[PDB]
Amino acid sequence: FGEMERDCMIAHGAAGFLKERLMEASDAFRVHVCGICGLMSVIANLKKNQFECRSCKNKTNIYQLHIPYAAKLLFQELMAMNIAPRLYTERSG
Amino acid sequence: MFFLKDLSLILTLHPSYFGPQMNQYLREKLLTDVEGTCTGQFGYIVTVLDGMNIDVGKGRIIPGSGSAEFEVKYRAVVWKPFKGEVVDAIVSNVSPIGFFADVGPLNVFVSTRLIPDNLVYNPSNSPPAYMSNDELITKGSKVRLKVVGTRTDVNEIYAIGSIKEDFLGAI
Amino acid sequence: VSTSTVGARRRRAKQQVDDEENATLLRLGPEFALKQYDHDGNEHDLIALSLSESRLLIREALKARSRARNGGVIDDDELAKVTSGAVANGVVKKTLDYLNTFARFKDEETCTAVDQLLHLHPFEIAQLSSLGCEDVDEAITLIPSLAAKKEVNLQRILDELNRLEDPY
Amino acid sequence: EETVEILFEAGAAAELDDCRGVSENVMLGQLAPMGTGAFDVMIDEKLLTSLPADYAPT
Amino acid sequence: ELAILKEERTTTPYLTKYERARILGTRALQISMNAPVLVDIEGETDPLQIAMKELSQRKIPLVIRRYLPDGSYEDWGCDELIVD
Amino acid sequence: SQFPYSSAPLRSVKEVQFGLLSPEEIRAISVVKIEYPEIMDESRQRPREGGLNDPKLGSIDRNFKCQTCGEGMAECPGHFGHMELAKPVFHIGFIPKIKKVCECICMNCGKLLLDETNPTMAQAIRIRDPKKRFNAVWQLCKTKMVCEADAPVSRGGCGNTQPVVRKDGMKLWGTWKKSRDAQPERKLLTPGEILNVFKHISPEDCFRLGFNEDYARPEWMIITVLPVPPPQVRPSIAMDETTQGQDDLTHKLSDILKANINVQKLEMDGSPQHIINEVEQLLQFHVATYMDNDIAGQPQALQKSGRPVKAIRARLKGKEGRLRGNLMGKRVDFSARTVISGDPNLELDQVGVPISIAKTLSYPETVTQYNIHRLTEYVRNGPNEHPGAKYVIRDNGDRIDLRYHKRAGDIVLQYGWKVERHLMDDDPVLFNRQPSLHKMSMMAHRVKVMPYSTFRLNLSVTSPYNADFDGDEMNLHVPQSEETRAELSQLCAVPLQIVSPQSNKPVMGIVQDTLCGVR
Amino acid sequence: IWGVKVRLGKEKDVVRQILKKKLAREGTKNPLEIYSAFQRDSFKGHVYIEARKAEAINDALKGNVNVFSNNSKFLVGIVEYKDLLRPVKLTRGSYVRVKNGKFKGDLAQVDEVLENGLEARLKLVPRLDYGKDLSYTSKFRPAQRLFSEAEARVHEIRRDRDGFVTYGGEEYYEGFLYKTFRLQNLIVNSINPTLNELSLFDPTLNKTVKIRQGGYKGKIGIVKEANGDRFRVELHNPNKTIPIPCSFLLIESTHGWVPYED
Amino acid sequence: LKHGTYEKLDEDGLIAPGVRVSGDDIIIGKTTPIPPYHTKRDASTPLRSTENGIVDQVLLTTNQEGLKFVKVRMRTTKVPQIGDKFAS
Amino acid sequence: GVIAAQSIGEPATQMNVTLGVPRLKEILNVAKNIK
RNA sequence: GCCUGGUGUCUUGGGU
DNA sequence: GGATTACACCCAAGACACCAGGCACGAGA
DNA sequence: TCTCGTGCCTGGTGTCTTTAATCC
Ligand SMILES: [Mg+2]
Ligand SMILES: [Zn+2]
Ligand SMILES: [Zn+2]
Ligand SMILES: [Zn+2]
Repeated sequence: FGEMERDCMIAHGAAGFLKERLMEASDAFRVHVCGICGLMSVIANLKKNQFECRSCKNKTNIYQLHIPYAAKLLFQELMAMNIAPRLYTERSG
Repeated sequence: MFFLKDLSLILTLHPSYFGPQMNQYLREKLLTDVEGTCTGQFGYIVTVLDGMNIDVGKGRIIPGSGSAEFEVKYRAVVWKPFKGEVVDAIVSNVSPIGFFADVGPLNVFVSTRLIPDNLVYNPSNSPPAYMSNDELITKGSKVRLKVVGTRTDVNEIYAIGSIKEDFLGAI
Repeated sequence: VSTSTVGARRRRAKQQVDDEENATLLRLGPEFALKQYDHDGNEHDLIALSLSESRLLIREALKARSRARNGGVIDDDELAKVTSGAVANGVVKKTLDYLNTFARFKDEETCTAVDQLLHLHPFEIAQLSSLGCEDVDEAITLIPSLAAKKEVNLQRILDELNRLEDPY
Repeated sequence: EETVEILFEAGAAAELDDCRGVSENVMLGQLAPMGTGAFDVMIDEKLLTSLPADYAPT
Repeated sequence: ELAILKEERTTTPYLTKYERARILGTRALQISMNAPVLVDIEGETDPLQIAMKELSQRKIPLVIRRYLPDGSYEDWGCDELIVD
Repeated sequence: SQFPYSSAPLRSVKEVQFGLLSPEEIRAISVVKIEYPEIMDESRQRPREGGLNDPKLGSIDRNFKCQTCGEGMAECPGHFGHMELAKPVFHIGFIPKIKKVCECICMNCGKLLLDETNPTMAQAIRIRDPKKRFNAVWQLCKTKMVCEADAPVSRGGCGNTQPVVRKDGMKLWGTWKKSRDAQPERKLLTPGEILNVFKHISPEDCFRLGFNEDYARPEWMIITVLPVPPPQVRPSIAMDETTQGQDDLTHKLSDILKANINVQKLEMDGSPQHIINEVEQLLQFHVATYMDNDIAGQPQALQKSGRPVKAIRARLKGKEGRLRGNLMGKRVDFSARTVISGDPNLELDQVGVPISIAKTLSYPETVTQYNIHRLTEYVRNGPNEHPGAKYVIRDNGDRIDLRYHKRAGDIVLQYGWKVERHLMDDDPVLFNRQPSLHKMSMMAHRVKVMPYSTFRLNLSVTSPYNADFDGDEMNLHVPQSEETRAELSQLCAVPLQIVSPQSNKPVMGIVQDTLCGVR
Repeated sequence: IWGVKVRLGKEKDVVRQILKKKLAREGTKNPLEIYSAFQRDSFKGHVYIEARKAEAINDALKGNVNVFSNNSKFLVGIVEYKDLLRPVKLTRGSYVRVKNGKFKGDLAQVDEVLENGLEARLKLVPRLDYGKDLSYTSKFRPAQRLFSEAEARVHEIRRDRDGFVTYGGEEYYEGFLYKTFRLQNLIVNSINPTLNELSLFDPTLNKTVKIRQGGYKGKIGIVKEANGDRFRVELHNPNKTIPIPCSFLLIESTHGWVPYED
Repeated sequence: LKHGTYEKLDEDGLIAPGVRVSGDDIIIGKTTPIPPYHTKRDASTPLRSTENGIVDQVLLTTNQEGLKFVKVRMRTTKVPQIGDKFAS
Repeated sequence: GVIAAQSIGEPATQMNVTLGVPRLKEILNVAKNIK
């Protein structure tokens, strides 16, 4: 599903279809982020049901995201080059 | 220490619950999930005010899943204790390492190195008590302590007291 | 899980140690700031409640809801059975019984008298009502923030509290 | 174009991306603000109350 | 605050092709998860067909929240928007 | 739904804040310190703790659970380490900006050479865009060739004349004009020297330089501790089953780690100074080509095979990199492709689909009261008889594979389950021929299942696809949910596309035989 | 003293070549005016040359194929000279790590050293097989385990003393191998004990079938899948695998094609 | 082990000419030992998933290094059908 | 936006002053010195 | 008695 | 006087570190 | 039986000199 097929679905205005193709029908992945620092630094043990971002000492303000695996990969490659991509779930202006 | 707090809860509703009494179901659902629970951020949520009249707003439909998301804004009575706050209590247990005191929902532990020397644990007395001459600490005895430290388990919070100061003790 | 009106709390360059809850230093944390906002954005003073106010509201809310559960049809042990679940049964019963053995003004007649008497930071005004005191000497020791305010009436506060106070 | 250079420069000047573009949301796999995604759908609680009572949530 | 009062709504009173497609799909989806259906179902039992039948009788219980560029919005019920 | 339940609230991303990772933060998120370049314990199985495959960094193996999160390899994201550098080195990406900062500040105390007293300069601080403001400031201060101790009243200056800093590969040279003409002595401006100068820049001057006190603090452009990516970023591959080679990054991190130990091996004994400069420059080299191996003006780092090392920068750029090759477009499930043939006895909006393709593709139809009897019939027929079905999916997510279920007759379907049934008549599918030059390269057709292995098109749609039947192939995509079926039929369907907005006229007509014959 | 960059691994060769040139030109009208040259192992890729004039350095290296042609020589400070010539453990009872053989990487105790001073006797946890597959390398060795003399007695041995056995010409005392290694074959410095060291110290599938009823009657096939009642026969004759009911098949056995009595 | 059938191999590890094969069937069985019973790993070659036909001829020999070396030629017949390409 | 992009580009893919693709290129590239 | 992994990087020749 | 730009998708066949040093085994004296 | 030579395996580490147009 190349770049030119992406554009055709935009022209049709079929935004819902395009989202599903590139996620549920491919490499959908769940990540956890810290609500304070916005990094994917959460250590999540799901059977023990305990979460902690050690940097913020935060066990309560934590969100889960659905993003492409290849996007998760991209952010870890950016972190490895000292670039911080902080994902926040709310605006502020 | 009691407060009134305006809180809110994100509720996800399965589409099979989309009937004419939807709001009434949500009102019952909010109360079952929130009343009696504790968080380190606010404390114990004791009772919610005006439960049968809460305005739930409109539900956002989640794209791709069909379920509906309500933000139920509400107002509750909350109870959180604080470090530095002097409070009264009712003793629940007495042991060689101190005593345990029920202050409403939770229990506070006061250790032995923060208890004055003249209060001596007397097991032979019937009933057992911390005793003096004009002082009497049996179960249900008004005692005055000061909260010197709050620890958070995010499920139940734990506070440690002290009677190693002026005017604190039995009255 | 459950959240409030207060949001974001994004990172700032200078840290802060005016956050640690200390009732002596009037540090109530970020959730219990002096000026709060309700669910419409309107400004509002922090609502701290004495033992006497709290006993009336909680008991009223439970019996009005209990009446509502009965389609519109006193004792603390009866009022706590309105809750759902043994976990809920526990916390509510223990809170009423605790208040049952430490609330001086156990009726609305005396309580409204105390309400009008007390109604200047809002937290201190609520502290004075919760902690019974005899004299001015006893109030500024256990609550050392009342020291440098230079506005007593304290004695007439304690006299009215103790006079309204029924025998036991 | 200039893919890596943009991102290095974006880091050094702490750029904020407000996620309003189509391309931003597509690569993060979120419903883009276009066409069928240009609005939200809410549940009409008022219109549900005209249904009979035996359809009610318990 | 952001919400625009009913008397002052300015956006178009016709259902757009994009709003129509989203309404039909969302309502179809809810029916396949066993939401209560508001019309009589005769012979046509496909999820999409039932949703299209409800649309034609103005009986879909949903509200469109149309966002305007500044972030404000007008809520329009699908019961009141005119469908061609 | 394929994700196990988690109590954390689900939200979407509204903002991406870029910035730099401070040295302190890198240690705060790290789960292990990395010191030894020997990957294996002693080639006797189980990899060495503190080594580059320390199991705390994560699992890429189906049988070892992560010792940090307890999750299987599928869910486990991987956790970063950190590698302490004996000496701070430059980040190769930020050198030209570092160079720009030197001409702006005092090379002793670090203060901005101009004040609001200068009228043109007071106009330049008003510029709202940080990048343009920084450039406007530097455009003024560039000609200011001495840091004044005194206002043009002390400004905090040290009085020193400032050097003209020049870049020479990975090294920066500064030429100071000692006080007509005399002799100037240009000494090397090491990273460590510049590092200390940057920490003394005030918060007020940090803002005026377009940097940001919380997110992009200027001393963080110098690297002191390197984040060690988890094995998911650099997986091992097995060339011929029992022989595995390592990723280019794994070999390159070994080289940085070896080179790091030798800097520790110098400062405690035999250092003939001229040797310290050869070993420190080599650490700078390896850290540079680890991030960017296309540095202009110097030879590329090479693998022993002779071909250049695949640096991180090269991973992201170009047609096959992460952005253009995996994010703006990617390979997808539920697709099919074959040679096309025409059929005049199909409706305009139909597509003839070979039986074999129709048994491989599937649609997950939710079980309801109105179709439960119908769907049970499909389950008994199984995966090999059409019309049939391949899986039954419970609300928990466990799939029952109907190829291997010998007690298929004992399944009773519950409402809310899903049955992945075969593709069947009148299902909408998206049909597509490359190159997709305009929007009618992708239209929704109704399936008609047919024998033989070509896709069938009614002849009047050949024109918008610019298709013919001389060997062309076309692609078919199957929507996977109730919402997208409706989007296809109500927006993308063939009859809606008869008139195109390109030239307010039709793009399909009667063609070839039928047009010749109708005359 | 000048330093000069040379091809890695060729430092000793360059020092040699300089000596030959010096000695060959002694007493001639054009002597090589260097005094000495040397190369330190710790300083890879460098040779140091002692002289009075820089021109002599160029003279010493002229035509040397191991020297980089770039005019890269550098001057050493007098205060740096002696450090260039700095020449620089092992005690009985201490631990070392073995550098060669099947015991490569293993921790060992130093038991004793040879009189001459070259090889050291090491106490080692053995890696033995008790001759199990006889009629070794470090990649195909055995796990470590103390020598068990009763296991050797049972399976495959000379008693030499209390707790001392010679087994396959190696000595084991109280379960440990005692074996001599060159001192150059052990590591004595910066040893890091490991975690482990701290702990220690249906019956018709795939059978050929003939079909006896239906349109495919008389054709050979193989049972590809036999889930229940409906079989999957991979027919031989056209490249197709069919679904077929069990009443329709004959199976091959010892004597001919047999109906469902097999 | 691979998911396909191993029942067409003879005892020498090689399939014999004349046997029809379908996709994913193993036609050459080979193992590799696992370094440090139950010591080997499969390294066998399956027929390409999209193909079928008859094994025609099997060459067995040794290579320049002296180890065993096999080639298996498979033949099938392709019959023109809808979709096949032709040209004058 | 996208509709505009495709509507202009598609005719170009099948097509003494400069005309056709070289002239089109000068416009988008807003060259300072046209041919 | 459920789960079930087979490579990569290039180069060259082709199809529309 | 420097890089960056240079259609899209797809198929298939055809390939893979070097040198030096040390240790062990075998053969010859 | 001892010594020397050759071969194989494992570990560590590079270098004789020898396609064209655009803008910024
Ligand atoms: Mg063609
Ligand atoms: Zn955090
Ligand atoms: Zn993990
Ligand atoms: Zn200065």
